[PDB]
Amino acid sequence: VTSITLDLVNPTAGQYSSFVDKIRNNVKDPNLKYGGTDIAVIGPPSKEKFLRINFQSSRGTVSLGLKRDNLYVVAYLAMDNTNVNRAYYFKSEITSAELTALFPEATTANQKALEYTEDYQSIEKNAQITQGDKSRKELGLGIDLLLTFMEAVNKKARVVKNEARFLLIAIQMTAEVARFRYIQNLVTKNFPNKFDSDNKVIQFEVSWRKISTAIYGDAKNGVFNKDYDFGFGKVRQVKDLQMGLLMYLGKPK
Repeated sequence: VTSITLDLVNPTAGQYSSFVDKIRNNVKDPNLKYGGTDIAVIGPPSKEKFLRINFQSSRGTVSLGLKRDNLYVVAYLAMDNTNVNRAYYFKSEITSAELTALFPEATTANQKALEYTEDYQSIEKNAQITQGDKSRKELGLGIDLLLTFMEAVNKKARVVKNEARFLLIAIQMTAEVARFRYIQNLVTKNFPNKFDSDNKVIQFEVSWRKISTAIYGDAKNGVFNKDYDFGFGKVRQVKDLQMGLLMYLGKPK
């Protein structure tokens, strides 16, 4: 499995941007281009199904698995308070068998199928967010927040609220920032601090598929045949979406 490490011991904005580009560069097919734009497109499915992301602090490493065909989250690996490596996985994304190739460190009996699903709503319910709209939006984003949430699972007893909070941040700070340069630029502008998320972040995240199919089938030379609205205003130029990666939709036109 390919692994990409983010070092969180005094990171720089340039190192985080290079890390995001390594994700994009691993999954994209450089031969595909949709709607006459140059946005990177994820390639077709292959036998190399998973990508391993390592978050390294000075206290240890916590790893996250993502699918290479769509960047969905699949599992995470962390040591518990007795220093045993444990892997936690979403059954609809990966099997116990394939999980031993993704995280060879965890044996079969140290694998645990998660009890909730990987959609944001279900992780958010398990994160027990009591403020505002009760979604991930209220937790914010930022390198320092990823580090604090990572440390709450690293060599600690499993606690569903900490785990779910970690997942919400880790997924957004890897797969969503790879897809959406608006979100990447927010992290970069506020580096390394924790900062508020906004509705535009949430709107991009739920519209990846509508954005990708509109560029593929309803755009010519980077301009949409009609106005689109994903909740943050009417858009006609594809470059206002600041896209980092589109979903794979096959061969262009």
